Amino acid sequence: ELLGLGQRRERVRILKPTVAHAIIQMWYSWFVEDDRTLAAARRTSRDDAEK
Amino acid sequence: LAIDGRRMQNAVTLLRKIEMIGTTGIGASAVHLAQSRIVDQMAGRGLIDDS
Repeated sequence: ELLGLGQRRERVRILKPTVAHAIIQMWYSWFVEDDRTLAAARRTSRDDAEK
Repeated sequence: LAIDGRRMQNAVTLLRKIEMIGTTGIGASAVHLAQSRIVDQMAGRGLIDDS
């Protein structure tokens, strides 16, 4: 449907083409990484200035 | 006066000696590590926690 052109195309095949997977994957981690870190700093320092 | 001078030529010298020997570096390592446990001691409590 997003292609949504009616209705089904039978055997279109795409590569599981890479690259983005890896890149977006670093992404997944860091939004991860940092958050954890900031969160943690707010946790014990601890104390106003950081949070 | 004479007495302090002798005792404390020992005193002084031993003291200087101590400073130096301790700033040997590892020991200086002890300084960061032992501090930190003492940091824990310095930071065991909340009040103490401001390190």
